[PDB]
Amino acid sequence: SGFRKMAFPSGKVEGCMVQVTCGTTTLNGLWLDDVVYCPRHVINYEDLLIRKSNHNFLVQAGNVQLRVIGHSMQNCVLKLKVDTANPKTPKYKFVRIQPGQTFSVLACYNGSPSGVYQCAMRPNFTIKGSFLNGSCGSVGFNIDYDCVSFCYMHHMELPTGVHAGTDLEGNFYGPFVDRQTAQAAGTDTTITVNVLAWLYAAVINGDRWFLNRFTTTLNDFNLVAMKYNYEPLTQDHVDILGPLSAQTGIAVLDMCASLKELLQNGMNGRTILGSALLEDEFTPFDVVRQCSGVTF
Amino acid sequence: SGFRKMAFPSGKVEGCMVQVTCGTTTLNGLWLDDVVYCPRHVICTSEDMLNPNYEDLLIRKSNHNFLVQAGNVQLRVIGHSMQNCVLKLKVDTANPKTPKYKFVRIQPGQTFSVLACYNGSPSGVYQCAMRPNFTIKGSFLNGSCGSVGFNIDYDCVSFCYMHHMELPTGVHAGTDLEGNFYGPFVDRQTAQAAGTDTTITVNVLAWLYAAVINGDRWFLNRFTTTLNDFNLVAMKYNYEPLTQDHVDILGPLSAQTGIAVLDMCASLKELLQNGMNGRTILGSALLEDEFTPFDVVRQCSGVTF
Ligand SMILES: O=C(CN1Cc2ccc(Cl)cc2[C@H](C(=O)Nc2cncc3ccccc23)C1)NC1CC1
Ligand SMILES: [Cl-]
Repeated sequence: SGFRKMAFPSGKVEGCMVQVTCGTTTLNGLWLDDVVYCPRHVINYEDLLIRKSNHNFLVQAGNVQLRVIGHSMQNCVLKLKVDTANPKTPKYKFVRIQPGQTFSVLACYNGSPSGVYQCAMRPNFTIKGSFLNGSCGSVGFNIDYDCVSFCYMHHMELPTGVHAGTDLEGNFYGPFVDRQTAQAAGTDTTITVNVLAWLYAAVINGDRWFLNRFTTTLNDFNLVAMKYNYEPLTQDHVDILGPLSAQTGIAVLDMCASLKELLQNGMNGRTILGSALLEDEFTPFDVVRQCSGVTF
Repeated sequence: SGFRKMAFPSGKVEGCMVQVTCGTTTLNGLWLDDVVYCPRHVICTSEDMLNPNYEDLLIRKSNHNFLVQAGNVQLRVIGHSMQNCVLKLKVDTANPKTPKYKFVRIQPGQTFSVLACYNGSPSGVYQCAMRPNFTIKGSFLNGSCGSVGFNIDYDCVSFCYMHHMELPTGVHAGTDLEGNFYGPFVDRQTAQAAGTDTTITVNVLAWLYAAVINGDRWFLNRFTTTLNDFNLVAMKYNYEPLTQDHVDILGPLSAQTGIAVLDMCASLKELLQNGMNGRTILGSALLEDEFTPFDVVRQCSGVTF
């Protein structure tokens, strides 16, 4: 029993965190094999980079100084070729995630991991994270068996306190650029498929007060959801919720009729899984993994 | 900016997780140096759980009855002893990944990270607090027994909890690493229930100071309160009594924001009376109590917004 926001074990990622210093700027880097990946703002980026030599970049892995032997740029990410391969390099892939997908964040300062937390890529491409100055280069990841899938690298904080960053190939999530300008996060929406998954997790944990005898159509549900700034629910979302629907005996459009009633009437002093708000940072797969016991 | 429930990086603890099998039971163990620590109920059948005599069950076992697995490698048990509700298995190999560590017993209200495991394999990490009723609201399934709670302040791992059982309400009970249970619980399948839980007042206050640090003051008022009057109101909402120690502990956060502890206590009184009226505090519609004054100072900036 119990339902917590759970992050993946961070150990395989801790063994890759390094400190990168270029002049007066100090941020975090990801050391995989003989390459260190970090935000390019550590340094017209081609004009700034052409003026630098390998020794201008100071890379620290624990107490050991790594020697930079080459450097190149890929989108908004700087790739520093080092003389030593990381002996703690795990099996890994670079993956780009979609909004609504969740991931673990290992928050670092001066190449030292300080905390781990779980979060989701919002529909507006921002992440509601917890980062202070020096956190740049902290990474987001998922684990599938023994393989680490790197999906995010922190670049900046927006004026509303939310965060923006890139995939590990330097491509930003959202319409953001890596520089000081007037940029704001778009209006956010609720990840509907995630709220439904969390309602199924509540039923699995013995919370059924919100269930009713009604069912609805996908069209009618989307007309109501659009009015409460909820993401449209697609047929793919309904298919993805199939296993949870079969496990609890509550059809997806049966659970949508419960969500519609919670949206129009509220919770009325009651909570779901200890929460007074409808939770959207647990995907269908997270619910199945936390209520099954998948290990790494 | 931002305020998340943050767990400590789990790597130092992952390198200590092993699988312990005794007969038909399989649970998790903590391998530190040449000793593997695990719940003593690993020597029990489901039948034994009603009235188990652990001394009688243990005297009938030999070293080769305990199977310990560290990854793909089988560890050989060379000794065994019981310390309260934990079984200590002496192994022939010291753990090369043993970090710097201490065994610490925590008090209710204290927080810690939990590395949830099954078959000696870590599957997830989360942050939680020791409730005033000595239970933990965790997320554990069958096979999680032996999963551990810890803090990693500086480079040292402080082990404070080992999971032993789930109570009928879905909450969890366990011991410190010396086998002493937190709360009036026994590793016996007995009619035992968690006492009425209360809100950790000093933690809610700390979290209200964290909201003021991150720029939110809508909940503040012009009133103050005596400590006694605050506790008379707090007891009516099932909040833990706030002691003079709690007020002293909140000293640095009070000095950083310019809001006296008893003035923040007055805001808490008013929040309990009125609710949030459609507003949230740090993205929450409920008053949060699983962040200590020490966690707030650790996570939040030193400069107030
Ligand atoms: O199904 C049982 C059998 N349990 C009896 C029992 C009695 C005393 C002691 Cl110390 C341990 C135990 C085990 C125990 O409580 N294990 C577990 C731990 N953590 C989370 C769980 C989640 C689901 C199932 C078992 C869990 C086995 N009871 C549980 C109340 C559902
Ligand atoms: Cl303590």
